[PDB]
Amino acid sequence: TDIYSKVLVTAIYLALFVVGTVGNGVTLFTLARLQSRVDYYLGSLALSDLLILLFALPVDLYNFIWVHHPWAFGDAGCKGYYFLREACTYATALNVVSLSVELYLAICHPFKAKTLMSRSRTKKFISAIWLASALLAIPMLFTMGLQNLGGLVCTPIVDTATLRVVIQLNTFMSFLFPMLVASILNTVAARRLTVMVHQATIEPGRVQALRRGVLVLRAVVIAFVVCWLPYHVRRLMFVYISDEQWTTALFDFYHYFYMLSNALVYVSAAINPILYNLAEDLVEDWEKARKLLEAARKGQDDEVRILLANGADVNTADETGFTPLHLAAWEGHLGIVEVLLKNGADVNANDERGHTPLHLAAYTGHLEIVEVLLKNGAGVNATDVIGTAPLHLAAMWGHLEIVEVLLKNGADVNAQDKFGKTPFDLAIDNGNEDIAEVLQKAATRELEVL
Ligand SMILES: COc1cccc(OC)c1-c1cc(C(=O)N[C@@H](CC(C)C)C(=O)O)nn1-c1ccnc2cc(Cl)ccc12
Repeated sequence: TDIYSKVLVTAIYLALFVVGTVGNGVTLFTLARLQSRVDYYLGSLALSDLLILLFALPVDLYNFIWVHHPWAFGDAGCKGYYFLREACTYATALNVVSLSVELYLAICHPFKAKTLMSRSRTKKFISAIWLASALLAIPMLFTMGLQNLGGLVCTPIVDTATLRVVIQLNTFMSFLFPMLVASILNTVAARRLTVMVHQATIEPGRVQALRRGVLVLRAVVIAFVVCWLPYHVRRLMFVYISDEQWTTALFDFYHYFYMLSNALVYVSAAINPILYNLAEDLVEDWEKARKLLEAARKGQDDEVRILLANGADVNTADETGFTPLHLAAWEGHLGIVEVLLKNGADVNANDERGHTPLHLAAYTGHLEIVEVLLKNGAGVNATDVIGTAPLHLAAMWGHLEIVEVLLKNGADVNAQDKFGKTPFDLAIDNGNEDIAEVLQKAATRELEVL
């Protein structure tokens, strides 16, 4: 009797329909063309959420919101509707949990993630989820059916006791237990993730990727719970409210509660593509980073420029804490080092061992890179865990030209390490007598000031 309510809902239903159908459609079309196991889950969700908007929404809108009396889809359409709706609630829920499980494993079992996780395994698993959802939905073919009360309505055809149990079961199996598992695992994953963040002078890329996964998956569960709790609460209310005590106050309440509860289920399907965006955006950033470290190590000068331009993180590191700049200098790719520092690479970055790019540049003995790094404000007197300054390494491996370069930029010749050895001492040890003379005079000059 409140027509505005129905009209307002129609607008929102159509809005969620037209966009949500197109959104999930495009997501499936896009995916059709290592971590391609993510895509399978996002494809699984897209499919489940598409089917709800395409088949469930329009039937719901027509024969539950507007036209109450005559059921326009017959006995098959009645049974099918409730089957395909329940199948898709299960699939979506089970997929969302599988997602939080895969993240949890990736975080809390890195060793297992490498071995256990495989494309073939995921394909077989997703097939089981859909099949599990389909089997658990069969009861809806027998529990729901047409009744005449012209007066043809898609109402339960079993006794309330039976109906209360099948739905009570579905609510546990396709929400409560799923969300329980998910929420817990995500919290355990969040607790475990903060351990690995505490290890940080490294800043690993894989950690940063997982860090984001937790944030995305936190949103997915909070989003799923708020969207699906009202729906499940209403269906539980309906089974226990099946007595003919329907006061006009209860009618009014349920009328709006039905509209709102179902609208949020369609919202949950219409936001599904946003998750795809958040996932692909996260995975692409992770992929760009790996490629940047690979290209920097490899020396693919052309690739580096591309990656940086598209938005690859210049200050990424591997498990050990080596940034692309670190590797570029180590492999002696002057052209790359110049590009990285141009795009804003951290000149004073350290690995686990405490080695700045300048350490590795001195070790190898690439004069041109050293001069570049120092121009960009490198730490001349930067020491590692052993206590080795770059001059120590330059002197030890006999790079007299680098030794002169460093001292020019204000290198401390008097610096010592854990073994107490100065660069001059390391030159004498290694037998770089020519370099030692340069350091010998350097120390004597400083004494003259005092
Ligand atoms: C058009 O719907 C009916 C027509 C005649 C009799 C009816 O109830 C016996 C129903 C019916 C069914 C439902 C309902 O919520 N059904 C559940 C069934 C499940 C518990 C299995 C669902 O689809 O989630 N709700 N529901 C409704 C009853 C009364 N007012 C309603 C107002 C609206 Cl806007 C929607 C459904 C209503």
